[PDB]
Order: sequence, then structure tokens, then C-alpha cells
Amino acid sequence: SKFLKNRAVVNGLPVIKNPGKYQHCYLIEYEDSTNVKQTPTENKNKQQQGFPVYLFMMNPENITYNLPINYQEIAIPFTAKNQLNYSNGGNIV
Amino acid sequence: IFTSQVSAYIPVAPSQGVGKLPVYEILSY
Repeated sequence: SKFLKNRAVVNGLPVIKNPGKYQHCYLIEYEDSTNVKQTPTENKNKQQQGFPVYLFMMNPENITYNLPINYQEIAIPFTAKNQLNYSNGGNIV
Repeated sequence: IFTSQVSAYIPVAPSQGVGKLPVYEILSY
């Protein structure tokens, strides 16, 4: 689809360099997202050691992101359209 | 949404002088 793709938007996206090895995703405790492995081997007695909570053996084949935005409907009689009132944004699943 | 509740209603529509006095004393001054 490289003949129909909008070149205007593609050229504005950042270019990413291919890394060295096959990367595996993981789950890490939050506020540990910026630490780097203070020790060679996990010491659970201490905290903020920068070790993943769970290491994926195999990367996911696909990842789905869902975001509903909470708007509210007000049905006023004898109106061609309902009133939509913004309620909130919602969490990404 | 802001909701309003209004409770309203309709009001219904539409002698010369006294007799006797105690005796006085008058003193010119």
C-alpha cells in the first residue's frame, strides 16, 4: 500500500533504528521504569532494583488497545438531535 | 449534564369635646 499511503503524514513520523538483538517485552513495577539493574541478581529483600516483574518468554503476536470516551445523551423532546454532554475520557484497555 | 427541577404554582387571583375631667387649678404666671 506504499502507492496510496499519505506521504505527508509518513514523513513526519520519527525514524526508528533497528536494534541489535531480538527484543522481548516484559512487565516492570511502575516507578521502576527508569532504574537500571542496580545488582546482577534480584534481591527481593530490597526494592527499586530495576528488575522485571514478569519476563515474556515469547512476544505477543498482536496487541489490542481499546479506548471508550464517556459522552452522555440528553433526549429533549421535539428536537431533531439529542444533546451530547461530555462526561469523561475513560481508561485504555 | 445540568438538570433543573422547578416547583411552581398559581396563586388565587383577586362630638365637640369630652364629657368629664378632673378639676384643674390654673395659675397665671
